[PDB]
Amino acid sequence: MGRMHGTLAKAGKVRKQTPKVEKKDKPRKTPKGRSYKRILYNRRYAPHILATDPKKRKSPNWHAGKKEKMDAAA
Amino acid sequence: TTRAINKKKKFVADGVFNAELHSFFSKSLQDAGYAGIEVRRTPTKTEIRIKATKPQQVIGVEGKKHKELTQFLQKRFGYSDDQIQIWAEPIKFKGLCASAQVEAMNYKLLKDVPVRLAANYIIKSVIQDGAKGCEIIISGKLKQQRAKTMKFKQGYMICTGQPKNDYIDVAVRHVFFKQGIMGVKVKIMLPY
Amino acid sequence: VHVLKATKIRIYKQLLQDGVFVLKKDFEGHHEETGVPNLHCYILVRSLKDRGFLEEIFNWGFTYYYLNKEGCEYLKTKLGISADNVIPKTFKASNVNFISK
Amino acid sequence: DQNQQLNEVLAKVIKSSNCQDAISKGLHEVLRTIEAKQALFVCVAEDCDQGNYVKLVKALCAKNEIKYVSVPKRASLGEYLGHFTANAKGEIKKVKGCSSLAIRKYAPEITEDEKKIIEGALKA
Amino acid sequence: DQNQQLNEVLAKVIKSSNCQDAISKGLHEVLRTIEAKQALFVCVAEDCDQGNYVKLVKALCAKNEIKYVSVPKRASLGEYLGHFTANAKGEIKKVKGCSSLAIRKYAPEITEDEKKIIEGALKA
Amino acid sequence: KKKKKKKSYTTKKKTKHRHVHTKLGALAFYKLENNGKVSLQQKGCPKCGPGIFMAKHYDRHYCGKCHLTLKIDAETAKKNLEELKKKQDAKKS
Amino acid sequence: ENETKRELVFKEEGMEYAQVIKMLGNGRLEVFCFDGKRRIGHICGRLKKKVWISMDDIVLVGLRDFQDDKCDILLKYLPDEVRNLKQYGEIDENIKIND
Amino acid sequence: PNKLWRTHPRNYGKDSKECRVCGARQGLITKYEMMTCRRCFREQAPHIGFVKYR
RNA sequence: GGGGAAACUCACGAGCGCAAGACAGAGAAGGGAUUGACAGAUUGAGAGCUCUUUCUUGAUUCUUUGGGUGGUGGUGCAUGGCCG
Ligand SMILES: [Mg+2]
Ligand SMILES: [Mg+2]
Ligand SMILES: [Mg+2]
Ligand SMILES: [Zn+2]
Ligand SMILES: [Zn+2]
Repeated sequence: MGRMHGTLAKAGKVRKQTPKVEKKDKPRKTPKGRSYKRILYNRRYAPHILATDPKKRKSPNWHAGKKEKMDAAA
Repeated sequence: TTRAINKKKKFVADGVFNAELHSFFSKSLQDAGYAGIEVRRTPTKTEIRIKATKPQQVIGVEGKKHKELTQFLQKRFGYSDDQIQIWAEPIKFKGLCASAQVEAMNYKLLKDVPVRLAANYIIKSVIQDGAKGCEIIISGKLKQQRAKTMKFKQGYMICTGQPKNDYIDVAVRHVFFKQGIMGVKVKIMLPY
Repeated sequence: VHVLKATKIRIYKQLLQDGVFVLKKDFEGHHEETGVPNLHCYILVRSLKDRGFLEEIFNWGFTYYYLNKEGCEYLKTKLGISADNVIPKTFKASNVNFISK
Repeated sequence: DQNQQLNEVLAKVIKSSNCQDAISKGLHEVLRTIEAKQALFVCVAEDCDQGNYVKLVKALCAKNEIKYVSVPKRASLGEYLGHFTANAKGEIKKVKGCSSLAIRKYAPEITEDEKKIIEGALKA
Repeated sequence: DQNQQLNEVLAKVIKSSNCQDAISKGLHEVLRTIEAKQALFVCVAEDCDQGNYVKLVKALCAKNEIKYVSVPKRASLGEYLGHFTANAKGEIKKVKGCSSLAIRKYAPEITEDEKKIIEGALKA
Repeated sequence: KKKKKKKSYTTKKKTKHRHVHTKLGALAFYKLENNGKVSLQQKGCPKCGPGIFMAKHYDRHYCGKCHLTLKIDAETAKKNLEELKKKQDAKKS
Repeated sequence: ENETKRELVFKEEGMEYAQVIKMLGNGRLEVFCFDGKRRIGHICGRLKKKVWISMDDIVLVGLRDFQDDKCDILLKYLPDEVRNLKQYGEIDENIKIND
Repeated sequence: PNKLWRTHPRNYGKDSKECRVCGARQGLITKYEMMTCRRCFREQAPHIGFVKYR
């Protein structure tokens, strides 16, 4: 256990260390209000989803990344 | 005659030849299920029968892998072109071949398909092909950084006795992951 | 260490003609067939796999190299005119099937 | 026109003899290659600076026995030899010019008619 | 091939119109030369950076009346104009790239067939 | 178990011979007269002779190819040694 | 006998060398600091695992800005790292290292 | 000028030989001229045709 | 630990040599990248190792910026396999 650089117990350590990563600029925007719950209904409780096997229904966040949105659309 | 060789020293040398071949073929043939090799030796020729599950990949695209292999043995030992012959022979029942099935789960585990499901798939296959019993052992890190060992049995199994060497067929593979080497044995007890 | 031009050419020649190359590990000895000092082979072939024209398999002290289609295209280049004609013994398609019942 | 047949046969010859070991390149190389009477035919770059290079070379071709050719520009020699730094677009940019080239032997893929074409430009 | 006839006639034209005063060079020059309807034909350099230059120029040719040609590289424009820094070996090294060239009038040594060759590349 | 120690320097670092090359120097071998005759003002090697020139170090003639060594009479050797010495004393200062 | 050689680490800014004085418990100790102050140190979660510390050992100590009176035990020095420290001229030559 | 490389005689003793498979010099089995270390042998043994009856 | 080690083995120690630093980008190179080596010193050593000395050699590439080979180096409490 011979790797040590910073003093133990320094206050801001982990937050200061963390690189600043910028929030991605979104093409267009996220609809506010009713329209959003429309969007949700569509991608979640809509007829086609219901028609599929309820035990095989796919969980809402399964994809973090876009490669599986490409695998989902195919 | 070529050289007078010790029947003992010759025969050991023949066995060592055979083993070098088996290591070579299991190593370079790794995609098509490779089971065995049978070597007939004629003053004229050396005939090698490669017993395999997918002969089609032994040949390749119009003898790409075949010609490659044949030439490999040629440069390696030195041989006349009439002196070497390679045949590929199909194993009619893939479910009775271990090395094959272990290659199967090698494959399935590379694609991140879960353990129990894969193990079950192959086991069900093996018994579907009429094998009385089968077992699979997967060892190494599965869950976590601490090593586990998981066994999957179904059907009939013998371990001990001379019958072991007869009815039981075994193969192992090393499987590679970002985390390290995990490893997999398949014991298929054959039918009578 | 210098790998001479004719060395280079000789091995590229044998590659393209055969389509396959084999190397025992010892950097001392010579390559049986082409009769080339092994260090030199190791070097040429090393670069060749490092650019991907060559695919490598290792068995009992012996490294086995087999040529890819990118290979034909490299050897055409360095050997020039001569290689207009040739396709390697590997690339030549076999006309008869070896699978037996 | 530089007579495109001349530059084309020159190009094919210098390439061929480079893919085979028997070309020779450089003022020290061309020197001994001329003197050993190894060089069957030799190429001189016309534009370049030291009066010596051209004088000595032409004089050495004359002073054992060698036929020579005169190329106007050096970058052309470098290009023919396949000395170029190639861009990823397939564009040849950086070219190190040569001065003298000595071809020791000819490659068998040389056409008879091409050789008969060479022989005409070989003066002195 | 860029169609060597196109680049050759382009070269001879840009040279001719430079030896005579009637060529015009530069984004301020080409501007007024286009707008005064003095420019009979205009050349645009494709690779270069400000979206404006190409957009404005092509649009200005369209917006009075002018036919234009598209050259892939700028160093070629500079070379054609005879903007080059020449080495004492007769080697052209430093070349200041151009963007837009406006030819006000044509020099009488222009061949009919060459002009008829130009007219085909003049689109938009 | 044991671990490799941090390295200890005993003796001073050594440098490797670069390759001395006089640029376009190959022209120093030949001289031309008004007739155009080619004159060889170096010495060629009896085994390698047509194109290869030997080396004149003060006391020796040395072939870069066959490593031929031809030792001079000692007087020429001492004279050339003395001269080159007296010249290097000048260039270095 | 020893654990793998790793570079002797110096006092970075915000740390001080220390020598163990007496044992407290709960993984605590009193240390004499070469700052010249006594402090009451706590032992690292790292060190609680690996290196057992005892009396009169020479230790590196990560300090605290706010409470100067407490300090964290960072790392223990092997007697060789110590004799080396004395060599380098970090800590004073008169110090008692016991085996 | 690598001339001195490997120039000490390996003629005989431990360095004259090695396992054909794993290239170990240690505990090599030379007995039928089979040149295989004990571990490697133990592995190849059924492929070489060596049974354990006993 | 096939662990009977004179070299080798061999990881240890003292002193010396090579690159087998691929592959990619930048610059350098054919008017020269680089290899080699008599001989005198030098060295334990006909190691061209170094230094003086030049002659050879002819892209086999050199300097940086990345980066791979290689490692009887660590970790069996990261692991396979094998074995107690
Ligand atoms: Mg012992
Ligand atoms: Mg590694
Ligand atoms: Mg070592
Ligand atoms: Zn000689
Ligand atoms: Zn072994």
